[PDB]
Amino acid sequence: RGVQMLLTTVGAFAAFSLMTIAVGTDYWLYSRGVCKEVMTHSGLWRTCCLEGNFKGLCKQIDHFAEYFLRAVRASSIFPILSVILLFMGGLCIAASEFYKTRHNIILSAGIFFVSAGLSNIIGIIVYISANAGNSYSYGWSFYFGALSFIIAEMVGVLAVHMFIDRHKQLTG
Amino acid sequence: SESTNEFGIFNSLWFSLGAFMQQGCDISPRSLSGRIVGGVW
Repeated sequence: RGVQMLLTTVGAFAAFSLMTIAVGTDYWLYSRGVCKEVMTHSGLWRTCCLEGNFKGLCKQIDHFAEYFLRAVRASSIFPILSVILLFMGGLCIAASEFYKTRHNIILSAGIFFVSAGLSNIIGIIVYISANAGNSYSYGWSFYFGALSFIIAEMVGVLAVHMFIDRHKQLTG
Repeated sequence: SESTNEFGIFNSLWFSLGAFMQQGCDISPRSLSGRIVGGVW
């Protein structure tokens, strides 16, 4: 109770700024591929060739029972959901310079920090199991999303650590 | 008054580590929303 008033806010800002990078950069996975069998660096929507004449060329990838999991991969929805959740957590804490002492202003944030985390779990597990369909190796955006998760798991704890003593002051 | 219960962050960590290897832990949740996570994990 004190300096934590501000310092606890900071990590969400990094986690959110990191998380958007994985949704667009074509650096999820290294493999061979085709821009027409040369090497390629792989994205969610597309892949791009390197080590050959097609270096810097790209083409889309498309896939239209596990029919619903296929659709979930084709939309790749969960990153957008977790991003929205974490941003709404930030919007919850962003108010805290006004409407102070409501307690709800702090208590309402924790759900977003949990839910974005859990959302990343399913996003990861679906993405890995689908693309697994050999010396392959994970591109750095995987580590970016993992790191975003790692920081996102902090502020859920910090939200309670901030809230609880002010409810205690009303309850004993 | 918060000491009416005790499953704080550190104890809510330690519960998991012992639960993960069958050795268990010195406490376990009383209420349903607490019990159910052990009842899945």
